[PDB]
Amino acid sequence: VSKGEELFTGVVPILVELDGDVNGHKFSVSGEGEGDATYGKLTLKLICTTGKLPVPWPTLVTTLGYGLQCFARYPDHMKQHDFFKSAMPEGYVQERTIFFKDDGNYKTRAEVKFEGDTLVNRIELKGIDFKEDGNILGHKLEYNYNSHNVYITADKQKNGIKANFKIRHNIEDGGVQLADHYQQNTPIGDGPVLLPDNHYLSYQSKLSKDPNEKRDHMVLLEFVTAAGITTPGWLSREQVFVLISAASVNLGSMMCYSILGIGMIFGCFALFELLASLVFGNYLVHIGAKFMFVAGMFVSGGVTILFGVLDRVPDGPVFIAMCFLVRVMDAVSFAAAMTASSSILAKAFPNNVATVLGSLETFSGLGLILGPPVGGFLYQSFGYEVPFIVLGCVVLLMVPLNMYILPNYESDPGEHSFWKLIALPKVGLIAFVINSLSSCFGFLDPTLSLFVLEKFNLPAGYVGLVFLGMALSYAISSPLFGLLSDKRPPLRKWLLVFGNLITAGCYMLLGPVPILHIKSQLWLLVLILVVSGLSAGMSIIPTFPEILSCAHENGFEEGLSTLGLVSGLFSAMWSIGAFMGPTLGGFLYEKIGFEWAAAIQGLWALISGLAMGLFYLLEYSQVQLVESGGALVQPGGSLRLSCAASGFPVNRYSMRWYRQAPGKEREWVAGMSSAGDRSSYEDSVKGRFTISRDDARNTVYLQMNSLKPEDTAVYYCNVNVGFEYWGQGTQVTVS
Repeated sequence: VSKGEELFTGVVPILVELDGDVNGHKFSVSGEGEGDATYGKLTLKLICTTGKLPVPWPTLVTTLGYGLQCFARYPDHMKQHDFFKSAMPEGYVQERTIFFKDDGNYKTRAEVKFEGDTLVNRIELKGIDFKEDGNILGHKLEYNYNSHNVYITADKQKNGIKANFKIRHNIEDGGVQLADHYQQNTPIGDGPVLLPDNHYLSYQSKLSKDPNEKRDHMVLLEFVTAAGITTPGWLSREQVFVLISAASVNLGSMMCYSILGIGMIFGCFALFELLASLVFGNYLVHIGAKFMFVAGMFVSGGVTILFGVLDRVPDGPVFIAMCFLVRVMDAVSFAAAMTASSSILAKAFPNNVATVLGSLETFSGLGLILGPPVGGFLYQSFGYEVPFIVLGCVVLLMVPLNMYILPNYESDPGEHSFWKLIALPKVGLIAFVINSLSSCFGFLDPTLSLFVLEKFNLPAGYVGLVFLGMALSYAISSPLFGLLSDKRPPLRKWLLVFGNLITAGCYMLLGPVPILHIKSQLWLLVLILVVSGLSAGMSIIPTFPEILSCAHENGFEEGLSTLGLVSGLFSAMWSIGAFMGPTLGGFLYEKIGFEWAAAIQGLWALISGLAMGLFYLLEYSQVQLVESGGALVQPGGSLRLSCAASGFPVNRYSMRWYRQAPGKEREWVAGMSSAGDRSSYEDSVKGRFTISRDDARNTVYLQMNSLKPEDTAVYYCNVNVGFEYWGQGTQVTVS
């Protein structure tokens, strides 16, 4: 890792210029765009100035957009195999030979270098031996480009790298055109360059037309990732430092909450907890996540030190000015700590999101089980003021160690507001889920001790024990359901919608309803409490990656600002639930007992769960393609394969059928256009294969007869609606 990565953290403007001729016809292209190399996202607007440009727009893309190799996202183990960022304080030179099957070739020479802040790619193009009625010069290619893999090897004699890749251009009749790209990259200066090992880059592209351009134009969007080299399988110092910091803050805050665990005060706590969470999660990058984290721990230590001074303060005008201020600073410190820790922990682990928060809640359960014992151990020994000041000493002394260990993540300020994120329906229904669960919990806290002591004559140690058992069940069930949420994202939603329903079931049999006619017994109470903790811990974990993936789907820019907004919403809905729960729960208690109030809370949970079920069975549209028809037949047989696809109209889009023999690569076999009048096949499948469509069933059929034993292969189904979606594949063996 040289200095050249330093320029590429952030958004870079891009100027691209092309001066080319194809068979004597000349064209010139100028373009401007922006690019990000931390995530690897590229956006270019390209305009032709000469006139009607002869060659199609996709076949220029790899000349124009792929030349910005230096905005690739290299993961953490790959950074010692980076060449494009290594030789770019000064630039590089890219030569490329592009062979078209049954046609001519492109020869391109490009120079990529910084001018000031901007990045300039100056490209020269030459084309040889194109048919005037062919695929390229006949404008037969489709405005559609798909995903590919670029293979890079080193070349130590020229101090540069070589690259090979192969590209399929979709043709409107149904065919594909295979372009073989051979690429040579050479640094300009004689500085220290970083020679890499063998690795491949995945390229996902999307072409668009701007709605308000009258000249020739193209909008090119690109996602680039790097892979190929195996991993040790463990964590770098960034992730381990974030884990130690999160464990320390959770253990310290649960010590502070546990060892020391009016109406206007209780209102103002949650009231302004909501407001502080909103303002602090909205303006995350303006203050700083590191500064918010250390300031939150410092202010929480100040609260737990100055908490203990209230016994020395007489009641009067000084008492209200101290207690109001301590309550307000407790609320702001909790909001800041929770928001900053969630943002940093989500940023450090981008893929393993739910698992690490589940492990953090396990550390919270450990805090809960080891708070009151050492609290009583110090209380019986020294008194009531010494444990407070020694815990304040621990929380203050963790801060100077925390300053060096936490990393700095600096990002650009956000542009989308909070009203952009809150104005979605799935966000609102998941918010109602969180609000109902937090209200369940707020009602369940104060009433249970009175109810158990009133019906079964049992002291407060037992209700403390069942609260501890509920939170211990939540601490066990949180990491497992977080792990299952991460490994299978499509089962996230049914891990949520069912779970609240199970919670509703626990609020039916918590107090045995007189409609139900079940005899009261306290083992039923403790069993329903453990099952309720399990269902609540199962529900509370998948809400964070679901809202994060929804915001990433609906155009929120990747960075700390999106995580800050999701964390702020999460804490906001927790605060609204914890405010609305105890108030109406106590009111319905003093009206009509605990027994019907538990049923009312279960009814809110039931309504929220059925709303989730109705929404998730009335919105689902994902483009997946299922394949069927694998069998075995002696040579001479016949067979019919089926590709069933949702999420798009099949009659409006083209369809293709591909074939991978074991040991060989993928080859095109069949293609069907949109109008359904034309089809195209390969030479070895011509006349003995048919492609067909039943658009009422949304199914694409391929019939084969006279099967030679050269067709033993896995068959794939190909559609592209902006990104290509590959099928599942069927194995056909002809022995």
